Amino acid sequence: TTIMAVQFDGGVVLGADSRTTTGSYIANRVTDKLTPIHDRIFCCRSGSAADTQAVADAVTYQLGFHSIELNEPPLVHTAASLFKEMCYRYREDLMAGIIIAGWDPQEGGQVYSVPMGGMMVRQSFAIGGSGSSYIYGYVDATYREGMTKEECLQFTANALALAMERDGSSGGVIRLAAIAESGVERQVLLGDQIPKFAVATL
Amino acid sequence: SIMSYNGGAVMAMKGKNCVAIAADRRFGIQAQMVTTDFQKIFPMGDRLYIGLAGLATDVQTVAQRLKFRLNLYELKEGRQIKPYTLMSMVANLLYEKRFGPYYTEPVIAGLDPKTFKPFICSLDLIGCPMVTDDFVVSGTCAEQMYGMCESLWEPNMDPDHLFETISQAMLNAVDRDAVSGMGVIVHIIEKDKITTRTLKARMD
Amino acid sequence: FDRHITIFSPEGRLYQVEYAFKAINQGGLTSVAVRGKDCAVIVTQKKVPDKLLDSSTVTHLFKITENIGCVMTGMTADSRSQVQRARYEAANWKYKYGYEIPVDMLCKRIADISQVYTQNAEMRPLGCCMILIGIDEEQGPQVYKCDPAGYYCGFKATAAGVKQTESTSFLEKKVKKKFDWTFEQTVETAITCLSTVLSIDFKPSEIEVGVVTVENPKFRILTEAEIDAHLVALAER
Amino acid sequence: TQNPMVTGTSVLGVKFEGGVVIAADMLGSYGSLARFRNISRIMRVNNSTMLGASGDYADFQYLKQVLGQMVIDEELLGDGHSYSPRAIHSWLTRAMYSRRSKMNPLWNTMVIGGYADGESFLGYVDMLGVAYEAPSLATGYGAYLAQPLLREVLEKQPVLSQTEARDLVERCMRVLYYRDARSYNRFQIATVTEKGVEIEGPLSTETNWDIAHMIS
Amino acid sequence: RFSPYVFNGGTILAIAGEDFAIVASDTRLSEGFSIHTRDSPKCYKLTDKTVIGCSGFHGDCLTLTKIIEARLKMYKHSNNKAMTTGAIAAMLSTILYSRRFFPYYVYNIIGGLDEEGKGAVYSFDPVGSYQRDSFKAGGSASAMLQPLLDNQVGFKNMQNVEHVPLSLDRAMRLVKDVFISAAERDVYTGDALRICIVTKEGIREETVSLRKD
Amino acid sequence: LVQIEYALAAVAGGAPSVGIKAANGVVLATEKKQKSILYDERSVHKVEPITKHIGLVYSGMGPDYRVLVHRARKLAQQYYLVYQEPIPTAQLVQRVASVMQEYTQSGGVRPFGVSLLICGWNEGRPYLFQSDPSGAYFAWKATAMGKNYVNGKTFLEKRYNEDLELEDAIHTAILTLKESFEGQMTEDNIEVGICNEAGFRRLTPTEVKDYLAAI
Amino acid sequence: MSSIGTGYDLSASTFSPDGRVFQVEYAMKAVENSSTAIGIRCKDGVVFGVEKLVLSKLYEEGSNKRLFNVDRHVGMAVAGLLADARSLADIAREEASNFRSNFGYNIPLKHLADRVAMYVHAYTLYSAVRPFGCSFMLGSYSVNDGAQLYMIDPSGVSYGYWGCAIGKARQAAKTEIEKLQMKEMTCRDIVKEVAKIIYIVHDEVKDKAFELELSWVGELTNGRHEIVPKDIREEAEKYAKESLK
Repeated sequence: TTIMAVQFDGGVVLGADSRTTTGSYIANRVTDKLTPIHDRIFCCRSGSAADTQAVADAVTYQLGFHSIELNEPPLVHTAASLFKEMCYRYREDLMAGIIIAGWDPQEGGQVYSVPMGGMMVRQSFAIGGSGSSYIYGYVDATYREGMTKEECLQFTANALALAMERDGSSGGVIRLAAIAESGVERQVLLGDQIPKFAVATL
Repeated sequence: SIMSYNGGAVMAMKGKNCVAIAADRRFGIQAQMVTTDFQKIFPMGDRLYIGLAGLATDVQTVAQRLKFRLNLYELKEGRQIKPYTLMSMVANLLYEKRFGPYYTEPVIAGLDPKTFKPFICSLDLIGCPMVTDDFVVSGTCAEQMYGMCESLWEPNMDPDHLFETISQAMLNAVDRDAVSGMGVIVHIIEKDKITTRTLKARMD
Repeated sequence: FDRHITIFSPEGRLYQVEYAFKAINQGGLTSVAVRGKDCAVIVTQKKVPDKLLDSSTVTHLFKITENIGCVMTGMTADSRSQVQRARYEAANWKYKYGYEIPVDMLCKRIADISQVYTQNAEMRPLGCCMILIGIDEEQGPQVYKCDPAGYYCGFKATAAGVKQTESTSFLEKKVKKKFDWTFEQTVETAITCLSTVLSIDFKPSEIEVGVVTVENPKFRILTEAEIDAHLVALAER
Repeated sequence: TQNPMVTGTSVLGVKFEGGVVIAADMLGSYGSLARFRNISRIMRVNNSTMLGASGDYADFQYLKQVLGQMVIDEELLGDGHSYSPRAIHSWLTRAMYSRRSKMNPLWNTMVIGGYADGESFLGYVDMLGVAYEAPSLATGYGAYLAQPLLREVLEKQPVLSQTEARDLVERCMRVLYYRDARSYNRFQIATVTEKGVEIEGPLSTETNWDIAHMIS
Repeated sequence: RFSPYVFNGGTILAIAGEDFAIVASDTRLSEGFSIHTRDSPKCYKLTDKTVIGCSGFHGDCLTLTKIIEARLKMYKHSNNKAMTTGAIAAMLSTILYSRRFFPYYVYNIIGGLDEEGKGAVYSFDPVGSYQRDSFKAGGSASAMLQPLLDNQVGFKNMQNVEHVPLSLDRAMRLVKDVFISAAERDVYTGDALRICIVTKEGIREETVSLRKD
Repeated sequence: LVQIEYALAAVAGGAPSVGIKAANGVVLATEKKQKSILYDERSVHKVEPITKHIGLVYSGMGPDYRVLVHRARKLAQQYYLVYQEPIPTAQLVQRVASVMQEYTQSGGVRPFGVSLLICGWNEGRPYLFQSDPSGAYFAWKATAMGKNYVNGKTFLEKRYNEDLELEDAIHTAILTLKESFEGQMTEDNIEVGICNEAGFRRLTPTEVKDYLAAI
Repeated sequence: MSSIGTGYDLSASTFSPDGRVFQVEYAMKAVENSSTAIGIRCKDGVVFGVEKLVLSKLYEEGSNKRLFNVDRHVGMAVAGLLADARSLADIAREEASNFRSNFGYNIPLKHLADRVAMYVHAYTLYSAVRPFGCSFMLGSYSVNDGAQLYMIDPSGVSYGYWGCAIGKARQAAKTEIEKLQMKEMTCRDIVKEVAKIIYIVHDEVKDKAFELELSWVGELTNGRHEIVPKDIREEAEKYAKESLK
């Protein structure tokens, strides 16, 4: 599992792998870990799959009901706060690391981390999962202030390719999603579309 | 193990238009034999018996609460219970205690009260029904009973060959288990009669 | 006390349930829903009596989900409460059952809630009318209306409010004559019906139109320029 | 919280003549991983109370939520009554002891600094409910590595100026950067005086590494 | 696993007299090998005749003194009089035993005056067993102080000694001596000695410097 | 109670429902007139399945009716959880009439203004039952409900015989409604459900139309 | 006029034969026996004004505050019955608190007003409770949504208002707010106008002493609802005294 979301100017780019492991058996190799919470707010699910699907469905419920009452698009910080309240209230029953990323008219493109324990913090880029550990140095070296949409898609694709390469829990295809005002563009990177890197042979 | 605390060995075998249910007769607390006439097959109708092996207190508790629920059913409904419906009743009763479970594994042997078709089934301790057409066994000598029944069961037996088959199965099966035995009682259930025999078994 | 609470009269009637329909007429406002071939509109009037009031907040057209809308007629706080309950039941259907609630199932649910008001004596019937529109995935446009009695039905067209009976007579002469359909005619039929029985020759700041179409099932609340685009097209013929 | 996840390290605090100054580095670590590097571990409670916290940062965000809503709900009345720093300290002692007694602690260790009625307040509360007040506080490894420097200065000179206390806090943060492996070279310094609570930051330490060449 | 207790050190001491009760304690709050503060007295004025000494886990000590103060006010509301020393003793026995199964890790010594004007010392275990003593040391160095108090206040293991009643000045000398001797050898004991003297005139309260290690 | 007789007054004001127990099945025809042409008659149903083998119909008050449709279906499936056997029709009528009796004993509520015609097929044998708002239930050969049920109950008593087939019982259940229809019924303004050995089903209006053409 | 004795007007759980709930109407008639609170939203804020009657010279000159801070960005001007109005102040205050605790930001006006109008409505259909005898204005400002002014009556209906008036002289106050270009004025002109409109509709020969209470929220308070400075208040007092002449 490696999940990733990067804020840019105008919206956010989200990314995830597709590998779900039962121990060291790949139970699902095309997992959609990018969950549409509302129309322009997605989450990235890492951790226990039952926990993340339960909390994502419950925040989807509460957030859609909130948006119909308020007759407005919801805030990304509102969905992130609902994940925070659910993941902190049941932090001893849940093993769920969430990255909330989306766009809203009030505050632009936003990325929030809700890791295990249930805290919430806004970030420019967030990484999570068991494979994000292998790309902390890469994303610290590579993230530049003010990248564009295509540059953030390429940055997310490269970092997820690296994490899939080193983690055994990570693998599969790269599922990208870029959320802006015009809507959500999603894409799947598979095979040669996943950025290859050379193994230092000889 | 909680099941092997008292011993217990019940099987039910299907014949042509007849079923046979048979149980051992030892009540023992662990190694010590206490009585040799413990009831492990209770009547649940005219042509419908349940046999219970396992922990003897849960044999009694499950049989008494099943007789409770069954008498209320057969008075509220105005019919004798179908043996499949009895199986579902026992399965509900055992699955209500899913995390606090009755340490007994029933076998049900009977004829349909309207069709006289032979029914056998057996359940686990939390109520998974398991209908077969040849034999069901349950108890601390399960594998001995599987060997004897898988060898000796042949289809379409009259109640005499059914008696001989379930009798040799029970006797030679419980004579290779320590905490079972001390007698075997055998109920042959036909359309027109119930035959009940106790066997010359080893008493050690 | 046989006419104060919801218990039966000696001829089998519920008088508080009868008086809730009188309470619907207290609002002074008439709503009309008609249904087309691939569309279903709701039109109510938007009488704003106080001129230093924010007219963008006076509305009887309510979004229930993205695909289901709603016109309310009757006691206004009762209407907002029944709207909040419909929004709850829609979201909870989507949560528990994994798909968007049908219009008949939501209207049946709200009528099932209203029956409880008609049967327990400690609370009154909730004196207002809900008309739900929305596009069914298999049946097309659906127009459903639940009353304070707990009845609901599906409607080729319907009306709710003060001039309900004359609007019903108008639409009943209308739908046995033509099979009214198309996007334009169905707004025409629901604007003409309201206009004929109110007899006041609309300007677009005075009514409000809510639509669903099969081509885009999102419940839309019409812009005042779009009610102009229907009223000018209707007012020269 | 039976198991803390993203923790914050030492929070300092010292009274000076005219207020209290507290500091906390801006790092929340998951185990050893310096994962969250720009998080503020110092709360402004109200005009006269500030609060820095160690331990689990989700629990501190909970206490920020609850205590900030208490400050809001108090200021809605407009009745001229404010929560004192001692009142925030006592409420928080009751909260941490009450969570302790249910065997569900808030995994925090908190420094409540304050200044009301011309009197400085500095208060320690940890996850068991052990509360006290002192002229200098230090949680985590600050109780080992910073509280010596703090208490030796407060032994020689009981009454510090704001500049002396600020320099002493910076100096202890430099020590904690050298010797504490969960610390970080980016910290906020919060001050409460008569002028209210000001939170300054991010501040860095001046590193010295001359002993790295003294190995031969 | 979460541990709901910590031993914060601290030694307390009360001595009864003919017309006085002296309750004393060190002021060091400790944890492990650290010192939280050096000014945290463990004696608490409850009424104008009663001082409680609390040592052990300091969170329970704080909570328990706040409960005792609230129960004093509830008593004075429902009964229109302040509590006696024996009534606070019996009440605290009930308070401590109500928490039998998740105890207050607190060593309580109540020292004060009874209703005939004489000094009264009550010594409690963490679950509320008490008795009235002539003197009692509790807490961190109780096993150190209590033999010397058995020697000098109790007049035990002495032959041909005169059994004079203990005056206030000599009992103050004994309190200061025993806490110097405990500050030497107990590492949790030190930094000051707060001494509360309960007399007929009220409660006066003194402090004496001890070692800082 | 007086509210039980006043609840029966709301039943006798309701639309006619007729149910006839044939030899190989049970019909349940009702009156379903729309008040105007504006109402989609396809939408709401009066004949209603409870199980795959039990259906029912009513006279009186429809919203009261749906409350017991929902609770008959719950009692039926909680029987099926316990026994894994479809519920007997008579057992289900005991359960439902116990529910319908509960709202007469408790104060602060009124009785149901609805009377149910529960049909069924279990153990190769049809059943016709009527549950009254009191909570009392009666087994029937044939009966009427609603508006002029008395005249229907003596129209049925003249045309009922025991060696009657299900198709002929559909024919004489349409006639019992037609004795009180007031204005030319069609396949869109009545509603018939039948039990037989194949289970309960509500007849499609194309299938009601041919039965009406046979009359 | 004429009384009714059949008893349709004794519980809120009962309709009349012409379809009215008279207990709600009698609660709304309790509001029009109370002094006038006005509320005007402008280009950059909402301004509240209450003629708080002083029916003993012994009170503390600021007792019985009919202006409320229900959240730090929302304020509440009440008319009608004070004890019911303080109950609803606590309800609106708790509802704002619970919204922030659950969703993480300030409660929107139009959502606070709806969630409190639902409480007021839920006390209008039971026999065990009575309707509230207070109507009240909620007024907020923030940056994203602008000025927001809703009023909630005893019936439970909440509408948006550019100006609003609740109380016994509400109608002539609607008149003199209707003589005013509130959509273009700033908050500091609306306070002068609020003070003079309160001083016009105050009949001194029936109720003879009062204290004018003002509260604003807007750009000039950074979207915080406050009482407003005594200097600005007494300038509005002097403009209202001189304006009346």
